[PDB]
Amino acid sequence: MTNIRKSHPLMKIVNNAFIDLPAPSNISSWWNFGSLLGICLILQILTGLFLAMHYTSDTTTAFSSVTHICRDVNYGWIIRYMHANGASMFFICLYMHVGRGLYYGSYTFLETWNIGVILLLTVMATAFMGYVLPWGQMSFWGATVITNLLSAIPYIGTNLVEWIWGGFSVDKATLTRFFAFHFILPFIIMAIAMVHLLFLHETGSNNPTGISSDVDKIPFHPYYTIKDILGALLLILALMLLVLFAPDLLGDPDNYTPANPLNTPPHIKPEWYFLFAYAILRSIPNKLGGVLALAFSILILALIPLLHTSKQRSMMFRPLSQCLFWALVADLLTLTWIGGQPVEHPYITIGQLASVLYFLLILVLMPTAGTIENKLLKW
Amino acid sequence: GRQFGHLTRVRHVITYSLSPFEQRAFPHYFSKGIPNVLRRTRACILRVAPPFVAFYLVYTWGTQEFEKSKRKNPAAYENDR
Amino acid sequence: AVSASSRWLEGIRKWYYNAAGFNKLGLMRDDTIHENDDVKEAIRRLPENLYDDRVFRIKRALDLSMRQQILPKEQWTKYEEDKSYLEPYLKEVIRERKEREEWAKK
Amino acid sequence: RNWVPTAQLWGAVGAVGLVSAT
Amino acid sequence: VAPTLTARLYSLLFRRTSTFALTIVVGALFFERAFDQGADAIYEHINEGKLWKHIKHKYENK
Amino acid sequence: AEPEHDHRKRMGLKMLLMMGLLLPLVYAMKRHKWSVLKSRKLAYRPPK
Amino acid sequence: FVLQGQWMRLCTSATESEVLRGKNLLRNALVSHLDGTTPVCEDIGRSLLTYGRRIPLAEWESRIAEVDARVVREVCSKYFYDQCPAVAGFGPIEQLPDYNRIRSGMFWLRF
Ligand code: HEM
Ligand code: HEM
Repeated sequence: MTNIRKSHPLMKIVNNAFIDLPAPSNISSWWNFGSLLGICLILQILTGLFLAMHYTSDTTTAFSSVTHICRDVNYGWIIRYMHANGASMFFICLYMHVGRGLYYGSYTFLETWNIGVILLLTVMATAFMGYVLPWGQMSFWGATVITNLLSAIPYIGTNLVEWIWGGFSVDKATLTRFFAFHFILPFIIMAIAMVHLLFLHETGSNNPTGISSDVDKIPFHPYYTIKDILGALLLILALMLLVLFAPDLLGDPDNYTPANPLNTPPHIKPEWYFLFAYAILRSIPNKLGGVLALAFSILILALIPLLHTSKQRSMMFRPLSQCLFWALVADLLTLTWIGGQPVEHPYITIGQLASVLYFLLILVLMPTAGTIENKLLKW
Repeated sequence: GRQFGHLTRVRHVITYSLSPFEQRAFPHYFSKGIPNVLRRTRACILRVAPPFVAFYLVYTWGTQEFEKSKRKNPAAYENDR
Repeated sequence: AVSASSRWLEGIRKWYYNAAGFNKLGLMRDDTIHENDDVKEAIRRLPENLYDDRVFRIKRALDLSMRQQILPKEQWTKYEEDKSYLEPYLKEVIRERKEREEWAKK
Repeated sequence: RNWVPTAQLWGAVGAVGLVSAT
Repeated sequence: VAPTLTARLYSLLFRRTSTFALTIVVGALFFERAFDQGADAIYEHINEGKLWKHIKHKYENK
Repeated sequence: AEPEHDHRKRMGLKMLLMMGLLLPLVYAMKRHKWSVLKSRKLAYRPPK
Repeated sequence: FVLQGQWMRLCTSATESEVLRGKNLLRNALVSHLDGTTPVCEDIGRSLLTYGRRIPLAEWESRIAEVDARVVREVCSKYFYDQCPAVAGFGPIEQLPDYNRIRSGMFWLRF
């Protein structure tokens, strides 16, 4: 080699991971979420830093500071809204990435998947703290309710909850901590994302068919750079449509009411992204049984691999699998609906059956369906 | 490790391709899609559609009840008596 | 005592077969397995014809999945022709493994 | 060679870019 | 014969990427201005007299 | 409650028009390149 | 990479020295082939269906001599620069560039 820019600098060779990388030809449009997933995280960061550049992390000011951001600071209003709606997109994308892992069995990539779960839980921590940042009625009561949930742990819990908060309630100390954690988390996240990339770069992508495509590879640059760009255009279009014409639409919580430490959230609930878990949680009478089964909703993901039963890592050729896959998605939809529901009979009995359904689908139904399909094919 | 010349072995396969500039990006824009979009949607629909349909019934019923039981403030037990 | 019941599974089997669309894509069951360690070895034991043939068919089918087009009704794999050509190869591979595992107890 | 011409258009571009952009 | 509008455009401006960039730089400029002018107008037409622009008359210089 | 109500909706106008020019353009770009692959035809000729 | 790269650098960066040497070479290839009776027959026969009846042999050196490096560079760009190459290979081609890569190999933004 001489004057082959890419290999010359060693650092620049490391970037050919986005150009000369063998990329499956056939490849649904559900493969852009990965790339979108990463634009999201840069978008937040950017935007964020800017918000952090005029935000104050105190009980007295926080709401004011937010409020100042979207009134007297130039373009501080979109940036903030862009930031808030950003985080809806980052989750919307997130669930698309996973739906695909589930469906095409990308999670066959044992190690890559694991880091995916880690990533997924790491964004969840960040979205849970930042919401607290503005210090609105919704944020103030959900932070209390969720961290106190933790006090379900028998021996420690209680002491714990207090250390997290840094007091007996959620006053200054608490708020200042979330700011710092919110801040550095995403930088920690970016390292992970990159380790995630690292492991996948050893095996390549999977595809609709569910068969090796080494016989059919394609240079990433020519194709997929255009595809990614277009997907980003579509991504940005959804974010701005929502930011510019439906600002809070998606932001269910109307609570732009500074948090008064003794009031009534009629129906307090995490934002959309966490309703599944919430629902899941209420269905249990006992509070410790709810937390464990709150944790398991999300962690279940780390066992999928070990639940895979078929010989076709691709659900694509497997109809009974497809049907339950979709169900669980609609079950999951149903669970999010419960999330905004009053605590009552109708919603309780429904949510209860939906939780059962949800673990049944992942724990027992699908696996059986796997074997059945394999027997039908005489495999 | 090199990814491009070490992926696999292929023997006896000829492929024929043309340049972008001699070609058109959008051949039968709508006459291909329509029937392709139609044909795969109709093979999706059965597999896909159902569980969402069901969620909609559950939604509908489920909210009905609620508004009744609660709105029907007399529902549980009557007035006269 | 299977005369009625196991002469009728062929009907669900047949129904299932074409239900899973690989059918349509020019592919064959053998060519749909998950490529793991046993399967790999097995594939590596295929004679040139057999093996070049799987390569062409996945080359045809992935071509199609890229373009979202199904092959012609004329040109589709027919259940009655179930070349389980990997099965032979695959079995031993497994057979050799199990032995190797078993010999390793004590 | 062709560098002057090309460096001249490249210099133009940066110029108009700043001017406008900025 | 003459070159299609495109071919003319092509051989005048796109052969050399230096010219191609230049073009883009200048069109990025010209385009902003018409877009805004047009787009703004459009918008302001839809809310006739709703916006201060339309209403500054009432309390202005007597 | 929302001072930015008017700016915002004007912006929405400019973001919609713009995006109505970039979505169709960039789709083109995408078919320009891909065309090579989508137009491609195969042929298998064993010695066999 | 190196090939197309030599094409490109030819239509944008030809140096008089370089063309000058390639000039001379041509002279020689085109004189030396004409040693012997059979070669000379061919030139004559073919030359009359090709270029018609002419025997441009002596003109050549004149024509060849008209080549200032600018001549060689503008001539070069008509055919090469942004033209769609026609490609053919016979495996193992697994590493043979994608058509789009070959193509963009015909212009010079970088590489
Ligand atoms: C990367 C993952 C991130 C997620 C999921 C995320 C999400 C959020 C959410 C949901 C809010 C609440 C805003 C509201 O609804 O009012 C918020 C606020 C905030 N975020 Fe982020 N953010 C992320 C990254 C960052 C980064 C990297 C920074 C700075 C380095 C940052 C700084 C802030 C600040 C200062 C606020 C408070 C002001 C406001 O409410 O807008 N965030 N974030
Ligand atoms: C910060 C969050 C994440 C980022 C930045 C990210 C980024 C990416 C990127 C860029 C790709 C390559 C393109 C693609 O395959 O779509 C990818 C693939 C993948 N991701 Fe992630 N991802 C994230 C979250 C997750 C999560 C939560 C999971 C699972 C829990 C996951 C599992 C996977 C798997 C299994 C693949 C490869 C599947 C295949 O292509 O065969 N990722 N990811």
